[PDB]
Amino acid sequence: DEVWVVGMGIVMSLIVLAIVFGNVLVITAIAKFERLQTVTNYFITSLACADLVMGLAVVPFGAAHILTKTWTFGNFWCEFWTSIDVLCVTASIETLCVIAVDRYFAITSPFKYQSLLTKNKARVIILMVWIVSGLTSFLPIQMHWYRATHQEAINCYAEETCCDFFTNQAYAIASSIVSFYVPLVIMVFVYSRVFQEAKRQLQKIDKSEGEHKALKTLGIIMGTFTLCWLPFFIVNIVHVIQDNLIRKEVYILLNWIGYVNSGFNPLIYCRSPDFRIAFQELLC
Ligand SMILES: CN[C@@H]1CCc2c(ccc(O)c2O)[C@H]1O
Repeated sequence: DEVWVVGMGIVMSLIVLAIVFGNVLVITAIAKFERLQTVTNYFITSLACADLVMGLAVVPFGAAHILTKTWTFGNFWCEFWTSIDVLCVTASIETLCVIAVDRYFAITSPFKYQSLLTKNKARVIILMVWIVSGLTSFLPIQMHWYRATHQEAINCYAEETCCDFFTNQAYAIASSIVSFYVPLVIMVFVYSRVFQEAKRQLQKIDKSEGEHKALKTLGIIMGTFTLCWLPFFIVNIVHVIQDNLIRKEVYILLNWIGYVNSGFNPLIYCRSPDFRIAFQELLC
């Protein structure tokens, strides 16, 4: 019906607009002002770059493919799109992992933070993260190593309209392990100790002078990442392990839920008063 196609297009355009506007302002504010060029603001720059690439490339063409129902572009041009999707998702999650580790290294070892993070080490860390993300998205896909053998997969591969995702078991497990689960475990172990230290400091202060803030901040941090990406990475292995228990539509919906996370990062991370002033003088 014409109601559905017009109605969904508005949402799929608002998502792109929100992502682009949110992720361009942070980059502009960091670049144009010498106050915010901190060693810990480069990771946010990399995260914003990944989110911007997602907004410019991943979302609009997927929306057009869904609305039109046929991939009018060539067969070559959409393997590039799939590789871009995987690369951007991996580089976005691993950047959050790196930010968490950097935050951990500053509280438990206050006397060594300035002498163990340096502007030279940040570049190396970012380059390693992006390289690791790049050797799990372009190399294994454009070499045609992930393709399945079942009849539907080949019958759809041999058509210039088909670009639906059919993946092998080993790739489906390895990609998920590299992208999500190891960063999830690392982030959990990192963020438990920060809460423990906050509790210790509060208890130490209370005795001498005589915590909703810690729970609220950690909830905002870890209830938007464990709720947006976890449901997808549980079915990403399930639909491969056991026959066809998972429908294609549920897979697609849980995938598009994960793209929305790219539009929330500036709100979660760029809330400091310095960022507020920087945004205020950029506009208005
Ligand atoms: C086209 N959508 C892709 C399909 C599979 C996949 C995604 C993201 C990270 C991964 O590690 C994946 O294996 C999704 O963004």
